[PDB]
Amino acid sequence: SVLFISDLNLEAERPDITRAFLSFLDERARRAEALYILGDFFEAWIGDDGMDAFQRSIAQSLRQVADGGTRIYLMHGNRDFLIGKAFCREAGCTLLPDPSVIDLYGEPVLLMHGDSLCTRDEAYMRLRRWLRNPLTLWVLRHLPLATRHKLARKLRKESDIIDVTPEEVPRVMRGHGVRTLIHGHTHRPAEHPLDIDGQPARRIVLGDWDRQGWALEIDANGHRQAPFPLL
Ligand SMILES: [Mn+2]
Repeated sequence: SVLFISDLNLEAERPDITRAFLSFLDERARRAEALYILGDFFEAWIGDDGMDAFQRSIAQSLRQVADGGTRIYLMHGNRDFLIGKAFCREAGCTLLPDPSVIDLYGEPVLLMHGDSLCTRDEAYMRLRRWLRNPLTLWVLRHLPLATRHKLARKLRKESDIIDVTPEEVPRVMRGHGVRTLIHGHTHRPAEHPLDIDGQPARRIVLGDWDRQGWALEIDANGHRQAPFPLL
């Protein structure tokens, strides 16, 4: 089977989420064929060169699972879009761009964090366009680490989750040639049927781990998303 998770927002001061995640790795990810993490895995990320003990311990826990043979794919979210190849190398995972189309038991399936669909938040979209400009990424990777912390504090202060724009879903799905989309970000776990030019399709939204854990599990026969307690 394959597992999909997102929006864990891992951080040292949330040891309940961490414990839930490491137990999920031991009891479920180890036995799966693949694990996909669709963004906002960490609550924030200043860059791989800023990793602390907590973040390194998470990489080491992923690496145990990858060494066991489970394929781990990590996609950026908006909170942790600076995660780099050095982190992924420690963790044994593959960085997946947003968007990516994967083959899922023979079906092409679109994966995204989801915030790119939330086009009605105009302010959010302006910030996102600045943050992902290649020139901004160039300058950020040339900023000293202490200055990146100063910027992160500034952005945190100068700033509830606006949901996806309905018409964007069929537009992007048709553009990638898929009838199944999986994303996170909106904190509204659900499966949405829809139409694409008269044809049925489906959008699956992953749950966030603030109050309970979540996982979507898929195999050739079916799929299910269900929560589980943090404690
Ligand atoms: Mn997000």
